[PDB]
Amino acid sequence: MIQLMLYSLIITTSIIFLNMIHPLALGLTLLIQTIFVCLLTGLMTKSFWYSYILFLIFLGGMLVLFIYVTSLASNEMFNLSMKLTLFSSLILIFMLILSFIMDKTSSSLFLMNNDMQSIINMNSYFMENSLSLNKLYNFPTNFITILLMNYLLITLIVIVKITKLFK
Amino acid sequence: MFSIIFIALLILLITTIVMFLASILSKKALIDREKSSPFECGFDPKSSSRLPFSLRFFLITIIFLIFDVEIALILPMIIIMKYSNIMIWTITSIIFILILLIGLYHEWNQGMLNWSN
Amino acid sequence: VITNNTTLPEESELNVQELNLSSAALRAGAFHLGKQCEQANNEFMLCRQELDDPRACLAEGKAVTSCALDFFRKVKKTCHEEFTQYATCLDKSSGTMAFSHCRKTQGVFDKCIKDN
Amino acid sequence: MFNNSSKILFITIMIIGTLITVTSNSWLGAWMGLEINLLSFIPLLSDNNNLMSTEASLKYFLTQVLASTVLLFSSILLMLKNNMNNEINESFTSMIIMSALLLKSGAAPFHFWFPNMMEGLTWMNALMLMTWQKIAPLMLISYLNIKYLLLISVILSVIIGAIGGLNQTSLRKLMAFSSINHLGWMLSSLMISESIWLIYFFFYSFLSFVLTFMFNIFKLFHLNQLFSWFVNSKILKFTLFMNFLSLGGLPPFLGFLPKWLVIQQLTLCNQYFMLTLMMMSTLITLFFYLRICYSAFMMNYFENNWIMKMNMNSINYNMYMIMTFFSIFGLFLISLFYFMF
Amino acid sequence: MIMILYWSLPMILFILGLFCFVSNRKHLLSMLLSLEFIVLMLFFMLFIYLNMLNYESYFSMMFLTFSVCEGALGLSILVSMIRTHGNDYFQSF
Amino acid sequence: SLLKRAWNEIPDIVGGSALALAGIVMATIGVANYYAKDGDNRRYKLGYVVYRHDDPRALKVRNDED
Amino acid sequence: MFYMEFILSLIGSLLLIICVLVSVAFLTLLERKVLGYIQIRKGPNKVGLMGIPQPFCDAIKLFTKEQTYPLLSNYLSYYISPIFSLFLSLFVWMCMPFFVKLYSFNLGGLFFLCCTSLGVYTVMVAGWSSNSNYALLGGLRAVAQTISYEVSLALILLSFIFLIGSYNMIYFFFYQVYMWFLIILFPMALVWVSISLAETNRTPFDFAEGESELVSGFNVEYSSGGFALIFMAEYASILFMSMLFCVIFLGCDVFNLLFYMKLTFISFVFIWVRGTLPRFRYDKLMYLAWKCFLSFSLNYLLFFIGFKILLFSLL
Amino acid sequence: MWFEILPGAVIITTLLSVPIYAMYGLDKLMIGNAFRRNMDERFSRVMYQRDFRLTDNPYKMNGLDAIPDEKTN
Amino acid sequence: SLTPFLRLPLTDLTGCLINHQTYDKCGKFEMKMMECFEAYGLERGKRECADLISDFQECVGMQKQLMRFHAMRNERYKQWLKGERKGQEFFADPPRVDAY
Repeated sequence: MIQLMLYSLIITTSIIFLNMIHPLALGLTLLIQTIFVCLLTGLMTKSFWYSYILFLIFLGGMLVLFIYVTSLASNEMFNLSMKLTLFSSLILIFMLILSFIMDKTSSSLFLMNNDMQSIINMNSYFMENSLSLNKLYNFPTNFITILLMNYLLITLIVIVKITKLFK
Repeated sequence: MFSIIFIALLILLITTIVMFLASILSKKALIDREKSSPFECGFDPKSSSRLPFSLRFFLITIIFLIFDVEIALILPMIIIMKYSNIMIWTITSIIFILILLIGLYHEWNQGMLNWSN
Repeated sequence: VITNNTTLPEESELNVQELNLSSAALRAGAFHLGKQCEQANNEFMLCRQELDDPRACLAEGKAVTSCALDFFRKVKKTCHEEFTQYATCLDKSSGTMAFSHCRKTQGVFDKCIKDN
Repeated sequence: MFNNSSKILFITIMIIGTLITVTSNSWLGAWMGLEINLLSFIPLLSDNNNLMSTEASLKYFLTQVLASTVLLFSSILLMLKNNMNNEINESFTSMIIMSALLLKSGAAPFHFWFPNMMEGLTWMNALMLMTWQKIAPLMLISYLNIKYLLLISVILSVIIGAIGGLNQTSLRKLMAFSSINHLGWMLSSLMISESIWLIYFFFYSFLSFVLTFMFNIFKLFHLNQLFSWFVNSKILKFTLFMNFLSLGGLPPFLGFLPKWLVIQQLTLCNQYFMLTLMMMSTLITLFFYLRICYSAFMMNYFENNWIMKMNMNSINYNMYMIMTFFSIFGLFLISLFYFMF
Repeated sequence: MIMILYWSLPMILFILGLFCFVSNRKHLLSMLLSLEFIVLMLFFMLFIYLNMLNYESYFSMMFLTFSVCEGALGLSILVSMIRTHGNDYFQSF
Repeated sequence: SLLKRAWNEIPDIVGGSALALAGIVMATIGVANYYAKDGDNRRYKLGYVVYRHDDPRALKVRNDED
Repeated sequence: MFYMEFILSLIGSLLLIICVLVSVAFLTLLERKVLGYIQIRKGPNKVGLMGIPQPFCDAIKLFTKEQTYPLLSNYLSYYISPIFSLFLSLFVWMCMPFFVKLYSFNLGGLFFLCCTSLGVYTVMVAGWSSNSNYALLGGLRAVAQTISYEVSLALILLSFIFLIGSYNMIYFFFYQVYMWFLIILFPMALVWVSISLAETNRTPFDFAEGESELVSGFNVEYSSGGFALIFMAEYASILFMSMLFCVIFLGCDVFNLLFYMKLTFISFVFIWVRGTLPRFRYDKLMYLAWKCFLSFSLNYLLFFIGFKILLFSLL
Repeated sequence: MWFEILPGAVIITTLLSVPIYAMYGLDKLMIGNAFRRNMDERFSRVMYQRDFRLTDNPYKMNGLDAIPDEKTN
Repeated sequence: SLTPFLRLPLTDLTGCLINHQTYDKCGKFEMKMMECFEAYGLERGKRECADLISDFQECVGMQKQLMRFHAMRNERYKQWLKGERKGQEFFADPPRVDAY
């Protein structure tokens, strides 16, 4: 089933992550991890709003730095090993068959997706992000957003102070 | 979602099958020492050719991240505008954009893209 | 959370008739049903709003479903073809079930109600 | 505010970030403030003019970042399994939060980064890390209430904190070891009470502030430099250097006033054994300070020849030796302090 | 056990991240990438908690905004460091 | 001088800037118009709002048309 | 019933995939013909009957052509990027709006931002796999172009998003039910053409693949089958943007042939630019991205936010 | 002459017109209606549950005849 | 919530940072608690909020309730493993989807 399969894929990729040493191979590994984690948090959330968000910030923009500066390339390309792939396939499958075996429900989270809320709940019949993101802007908990944007402004003042060492 | 997930898996599988198929459809040739060299307009490639990483492109992409995150902050304004208190939503959003402009215009007078190098 | 000391209703108390109607069925007869029976609903889910314990609201809930049942039995007797057509539009016409695509049938169904 | 105008900016952002922590209501808010501190401080520490500054930067960042990572993580666990910021009791949920904070402030077993730092840091940059980058993690340690971990920290907060100081010849590393020992006193003091801890840190801030602020003035970086630093009379060479003994807090130097306060309240808690150990090590702290003061107690040494005059900033020198004079005759102000009751 | 069935996977990944953070790597890039994986896991623990909470959910942005800044600072000091020494290689340390 | 100088150098920014000033002014006009009608006893309410008779909200419910 | 729902959802996805692929492969001819008449040429009219099967002919050539794989061990990594790019260019379609429910896909605008973002990784790793400084410069220039424009692309979206009052794309139809939306946001249309043109890397913003400056940019070290996939991926991209231009500005009338007339005209317009404009410089484009578009988008954001506040005031 | 271009554009616009009419035809034939009930909102979903549970096929809507025929009293 | 020592004007940003109470069933329990914490401080209150902390924790934490289920279903499986439950009896009837 999707949820625990997604655990399994994250476990397998994590084992891949701790083995790989080529920087691209690691950075590639992060990329897959991010899709998986976005999928997983989405499932247990009220909706996928935050998943789309952190996708485009974390992965879409910010992993570009990591791959780009890790374009050192090692001066040479991968020597891919079909063995860790086969073990990855092998470990995936019997984890997957166990996933078919494991208890259908109890092996699932308990969080309350929009569907898993009760019918009577008059609040749930609004736009899915309306009531969640309300107090990010409504007082008196919105000034912290102002702190975020100025933090980012200051972050740029810092980057031009570190990235401007005589060139 | 998983309807989307399955469709993407199906497409990707069909995609790799097509490229896998073309890999057998295309005739093979005995490999050649020179057929597998980097293309440098027909004159021998130099030493490793790994480009220098002393440059600005990370700096531009860092500007991307700052504005990319700031974009994240302002995305939800569409929905909350019907619910949030109007003063706070009004002023709060307005100062976001205002600070952005002032950062931009202050930064033009800085002119940071017109680097000496 | 519930325990054997707690109080619950009787099976018979719960066993009352329900609508069995489709989405298009209800959403078609919505408006002319809303004003006929709103006191039922109003006091019904008012007590639900203020007080959440459903054990007491069972009586008024039975009233609500009965009142709606009564209206549609009147619809069944009086205007069948008009109402059914309006229902058939309201679903066949769109996957969002919006009133803004078969108002002509909505008008004629209103005519029949105006006559009855 | 060392060279550029941006020094003022990052200091300001740093202050706000750390002030968030001390005023933070929930662990998450405190974590938020801590990271803002992490931002604001790296550029000051990572001067672009030299090299050594930059290496200190990776180590500081690469350490603090992990500290914040673990801190927030352990916060979630505590504030999951207890579903409340103030757990009913201190369990394994909470020791990790201290271990985060202890590393962040550079406490006993988690200190090795801290000496390696000093090589890179210049004086006031070091100073600023010495004083202010230890407030927030300590004030949080206040909220955490695991006796035994603090106790092991206090035990080991002087042993290494003094034994290493015996060995160092670079003033940068000595200040590191000097503070780790003093940090031993704060940690014990915070296990006892907070008002006294507040006082003791302040006097430590004052004392460390004046100390390194003259070392910045004359740019004395090595014991040889201290022996060689020209002074017209070789008397103010000695009057100024009393403060090196105010480090040990020997009664007529005003460092005694805080150490007395901590000792009084600590023994009132009846942890007599702990006092003995810290106070045994205090002598080793004062030991290498005399090792420093061989330069000035005796007079008229052998000196270099080329120097004829010695000069320094008006502002720094004018501020500096007002702070010194207080370090000389501070006690008689016994009345002026009313925060001990 | 609640944690063993629910908060276990986040633990196992988080610890594995730290060990890779203290392993042996030619340069520090593998380290930065290691802590970056940890951030994703850090987000994972954070979100499942914020999901316990009806609307406190929005705190994701606060954590995300801060976390990316750490990475940017991380790349900042590294890239300036290659430029200084012509390399930021652990042999230089 | 500066007036034509900018309007000759950076026409898009001048045009954009005039747009921004236009928007904020009418935005303030929007807020003012909003609170002329008190803007909070809104005509149409999300969910199913009900009030017992005499409730201060009930005393306030708009009896208008839309 | 329920499984009726799922079966159809998969049929529609599959059916759309074959159509969009065959369309773009067949569309390539329309570029070759149309550009042929912009220039005073006659364009392909040789094969088949009036060069109709020209693009099928092209595919047969490529798949027959061998795969001159680069240096020994790169086989996979060089064979990955074309897959991972054509995949995005297709799968981005599934969010496109229908009245006839294909999906209930909300946050469609976000998903647009995400897919349009992921193009950077494909091009960059493609150049990296190639391992040829020509290919590498192309990737970097390609990366910089795409990444820079996304900033403006996001804020531009928000203007429309506010003007429609949700992230669900479908509401573009309801709000355009009376009068088209180009005639309201004319300057945005020109900017949006440029943004879309930058994303698909066509000219005047042709730095990524380009010619006469880089041999083919990242594409230079690509053999047949990989090249065919990249080339198809780009044209699936150029069509999709043409669709998005149509659904935003020009009616969103999915169940009206005139919408498909509009698709062709816009995709034609892309070519109409291809044969007219010259190319930009690196720096001049970055000025145009940050110093011109970002300012532009922010003003309209601050303009329309007030307008909708005033609109909300009125009702 | 310019009909030369029409073959292409006519073909492309035709191919892109297909899928919707494919969706419509397959729906109105193979479900009973041309439109699949959109499920973006909580209320639409629960109504979909209500329909899907009253009969296996929501699209096989139950008219007013589903009401009990009569009550004796 | 752990008490900021200084309580300066910049507790005013993060104190209401993220609140349990609003639109939460547990929020009612939070108020039942947090009033007492205000009454008895943070140390005597932590002593004398036995029921308040128990239920407040239980509502959000779901520890007691959820673990009751886990043992409850394990025990169903355990009898199946002993063979008491066969292909039919192994599960109960399905709640009507329109419930809960």
